[PDB]
Amino acid sequence: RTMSENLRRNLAALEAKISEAKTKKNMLQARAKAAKANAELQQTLAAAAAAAAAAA
Amino acid sequence: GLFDRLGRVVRANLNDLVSKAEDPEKVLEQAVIDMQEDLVQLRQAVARTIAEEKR
Amino acid sequence: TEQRLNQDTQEAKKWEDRAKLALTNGEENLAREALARKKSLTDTAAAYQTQLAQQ
Amino acid sequence: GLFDRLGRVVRANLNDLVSKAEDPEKVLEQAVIDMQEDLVQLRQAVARTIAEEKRTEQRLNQDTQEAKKWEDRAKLALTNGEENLAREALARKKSLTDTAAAYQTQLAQQ
Amino acid sequence: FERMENKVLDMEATSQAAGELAGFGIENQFAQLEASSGVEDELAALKAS
Repeated sequence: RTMSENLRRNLAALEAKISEAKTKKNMLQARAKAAKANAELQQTLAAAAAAAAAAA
Repeated sequence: GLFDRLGRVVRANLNDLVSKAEDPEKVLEQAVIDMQEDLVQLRQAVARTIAEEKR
Repeated sequence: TEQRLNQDTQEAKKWEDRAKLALTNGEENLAREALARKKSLTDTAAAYQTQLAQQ
Repeated sequence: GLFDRLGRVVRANLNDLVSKAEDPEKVLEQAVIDMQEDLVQLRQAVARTIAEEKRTEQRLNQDTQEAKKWEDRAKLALTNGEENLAREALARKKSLTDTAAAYQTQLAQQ
Repeated sequence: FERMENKVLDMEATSQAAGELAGFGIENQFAQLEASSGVEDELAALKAS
């Protein structure tokens, strides 16, 4: 019965850090998707706007 | 032994190339899926300790 | 070309009034934006004055 | 060898005839077009050196904030009277500050 | 988590990439110094009015 209090806390502490890792996963993946889009948009627009205007 | 160390290096080079081939973001969510079933294994064993305590 | 000169010079007066409005409203960043529009209109007005002098 | 030199002469005579066939004025503007894309290749590589420079600066910030974390663990060990754990934390702090000086040196070169 | 930390360094690298790309503007930047001082001079006159 003393062991089962210890196991019931260890089981709750394990799912608590699994739960934490899952919320972190969503936020980290979101930042990676956003950063991919920011780089492509900024570089593509700046290059095209300089290039077409100068040629014309 | 020397040939054990050399043997593990040729085997490790091929294994590391396969580890490079999969996307770390996909492998990280596979690791979370794997970690969720690891908690599924722990709850069955822990619950059986309650049954054994009651026995 | 004299009509374009009157169009761009009255547009510069309009932007100067927008700059005055921005300064009384404390929005100095919008006053600089309006002054940038005013400058391109006064610089093209000098080009049209030069074209009109030739004509 | 003699046949290598003779071989390159028969091949060079045909190649020189093809070089005569194109107009030097058209080939000179093709060379300027080619030279403009050569600058396009250089800017991509140079910009990636800026990204790599910033990556070593990120590692420097990671290892220096990790050293501050370990210093806080050392402070906790000292208030808890566990001086043996304070020395363990200081050993982690030292390897992080010594590698931070290596990254500072790398960043200075970059 | 370790492989995900390497992916976090892609965000750090992307931030420095935008900073290095912005650095191409430093020769032109003198125009921003004259523009900014000009707007503060007329704003000071507007505030004094």
